[PDB]
Amino acid sequence: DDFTNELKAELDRYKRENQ
Amino acid sequence: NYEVSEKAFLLTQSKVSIEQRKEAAEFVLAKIKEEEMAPYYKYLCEEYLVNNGQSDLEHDEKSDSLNEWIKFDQELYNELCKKNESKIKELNEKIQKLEEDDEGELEQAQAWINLGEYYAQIGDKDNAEKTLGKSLSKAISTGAKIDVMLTIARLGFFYNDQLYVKEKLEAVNSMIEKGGDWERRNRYKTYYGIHCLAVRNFKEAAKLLVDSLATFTSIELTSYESIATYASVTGLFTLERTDLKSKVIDSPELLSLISTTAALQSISSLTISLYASDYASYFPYLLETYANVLIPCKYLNRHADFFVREMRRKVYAQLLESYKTLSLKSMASAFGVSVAFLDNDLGKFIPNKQLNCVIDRVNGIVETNRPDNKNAQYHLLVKQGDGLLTKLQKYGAAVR
Amino acid sequence: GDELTRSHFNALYDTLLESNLCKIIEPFECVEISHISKIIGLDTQQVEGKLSQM
Amino acid sequence: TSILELGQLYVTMGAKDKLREFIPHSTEYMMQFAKSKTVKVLKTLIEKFEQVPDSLDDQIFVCEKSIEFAKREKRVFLKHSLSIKLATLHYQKKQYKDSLALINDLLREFKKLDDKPSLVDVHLLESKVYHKLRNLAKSKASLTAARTAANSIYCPTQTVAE
Amino acid sequence: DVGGLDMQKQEIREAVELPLVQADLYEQIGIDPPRGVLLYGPPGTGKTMLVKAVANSTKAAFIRVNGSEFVHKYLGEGPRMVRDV
Amino acid sequence: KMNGCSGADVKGVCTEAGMYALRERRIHVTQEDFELAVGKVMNKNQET
Repeated sequence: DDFTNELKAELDRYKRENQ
Repeated sequence: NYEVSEKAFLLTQSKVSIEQRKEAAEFVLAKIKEEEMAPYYKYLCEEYLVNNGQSDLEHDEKSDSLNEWIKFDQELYNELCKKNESKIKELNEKIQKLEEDDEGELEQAQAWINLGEYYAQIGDKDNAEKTLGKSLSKAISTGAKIDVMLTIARLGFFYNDQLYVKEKLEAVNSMIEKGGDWERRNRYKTYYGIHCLAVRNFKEAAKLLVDSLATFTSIELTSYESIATYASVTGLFTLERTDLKSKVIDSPELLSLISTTAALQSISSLTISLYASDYASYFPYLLETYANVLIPCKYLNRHADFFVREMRRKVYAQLLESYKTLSLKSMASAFGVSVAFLDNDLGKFIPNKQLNCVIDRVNGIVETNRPDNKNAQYHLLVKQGDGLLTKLQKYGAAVR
Repeated sequence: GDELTRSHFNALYDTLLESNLCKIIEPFECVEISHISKIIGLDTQQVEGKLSQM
Repeated sequence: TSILELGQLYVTMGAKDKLREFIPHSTEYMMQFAKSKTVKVLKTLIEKFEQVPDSLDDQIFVCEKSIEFAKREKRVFLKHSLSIKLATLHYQKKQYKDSLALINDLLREFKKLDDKPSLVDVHLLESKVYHKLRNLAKSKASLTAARTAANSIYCPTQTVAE
Repeated sequence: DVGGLDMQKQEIREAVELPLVQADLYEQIGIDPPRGVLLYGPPGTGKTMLVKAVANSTKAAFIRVNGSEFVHKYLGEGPRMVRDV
Repeated sequence: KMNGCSGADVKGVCTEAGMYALRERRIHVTQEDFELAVGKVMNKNQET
């Protein structure tokens, strides 16, 4: 649902911006 | 009547700010003083429960709410009788004298309609349709036809009923077909696209909405910013990018509509990113479109996940047509998503035969399957050709 | 600095690009993208982005 | 005439803070000179702000100040001069919404109740409002109406070329 | 093809191209389009050739009729052709 | 305000009144556009 798509999008942003 | 149904709808679901419920309560308290909202005011506890729906001092006694203004009291009970005497008891005595004196014809029919509109605000729909049905026989031209259709049109927006409304609106419009101007026809046209969101007609909703003007505001029936979100979100999902360039992204009114308010986030954030093929910032626009548009709106909250899930499937089709192959490392990383997130979305799309694509594991190359000269005669001609022959054999095999 | 001049900048950007791409597309296709970027003189992602949009 | 030379030197030398309060003090001089006719003196004083660069705060404050004094009696018919200036200064402010709400209320007063040729200056500024709005339906409509009536009347070289 | 005709060009577009392209604008407003237009001025100079240019954008059949035509010694044929055309 | 206008002169104002509002693309003609259209229809006979 919306909880699955929103969670995976925010968790990847923290890792991508740190690379 | 729609101003209360729009603000009080935020009371149903608020996942972020509590002040959104108190701010929307200020608009509700102001309107209930001028007009009696008792049918919808009582419908508040009959719509959504386990939030504010348990608080009543009359029919059912429980206290759980974030809003204490929705419970009956001695003040609203006395005001309910005051509005019932002035709009019904005082007006019907004057109309009763006009019936015996035989004053006018359409004036008495219009007086019954204005009186019938008051029964809708008292909470009695039996006498509202009874006085409306008696004035329906007196309707001939478009003078009394607009007022009759206006009462039934309120039943859809105010009572949120999609069943008995459209059936009555179509019967009144089909009886005598004139339409007056194009704005009086919008009442049948706008509600048509709105009703398509209840039964999930998808592209059928935007047929009359895209051609509709962006300045249309019905006030009590609908607001300016509410109808702006219906035509922007549904029209973007219907017309493909071929029709978006000559209609949506370039329009005299639509370019003027996006600058009026920032609550759209459809024809600007989603359209430009789709036209420029920028997938880096396109993903967070879907979250803002879901939270700040789909959720607060009434009919746009029914689908929920059916927006983002379907819109993400079609935006990949625009990329697959512009390249034969792609890069899995660029799609699953550089665009702002992860590897497991990309396989979850494309996991359900492939077996449904909604698109033709080639996904690579070891090589990590996303390849597009292009039918070339096959087009629509490859799998569609056999499926639709023989599929309709199965429907032809239904009545021919069993006879009667 | 001028908003109207910037609006016509992308028009002139695609005008000179369409004339340069027409010289590439007119002969036979299936040539390396890196060789295409050397003739245009821009980034590979920029050449692939503007060409795929057209 | 001496005030015209002083107001130009105040904004250049940095005295424009004092000049904005000196303009409304001329109301006592307007009750006599040229039998009222304040519209000539005050419009030129505001025109001095165009040549010498000045912020939009002092330009708007003067137009909304002297109008509240006894000069309103002369500004009854000719108010269109100060009304266009308010919407003109909103262009550099990059806010076309406050100017559009005024014009919508002003347009009812421009039909044969004040000035026939002044429509050209109104539709020209109105075309600049819808220019940033990216609306080609209203811009082509207002500009055509001003250019059509431009054959019967005459506009200055700066207006015709614009 | 000839400049300075914007005065006449705006009149032709409204009386020719407007009713031909979008016919729904008249039903929404409640008005009907005119059935013709009268042109006053010298022919052949920015006028006659401009009329032939209308069929280019409108993609319509152009009927060339001269006032010196339908000359005959009989009767009834001339007035019949006006209804037939 | 009409001068020498017959029944057909008023009938022709309807088409002219809808052209000013069509440039702005509005089906409702404002009161400002009526007098501007009537003044043009009345001057058709007196033009030049």
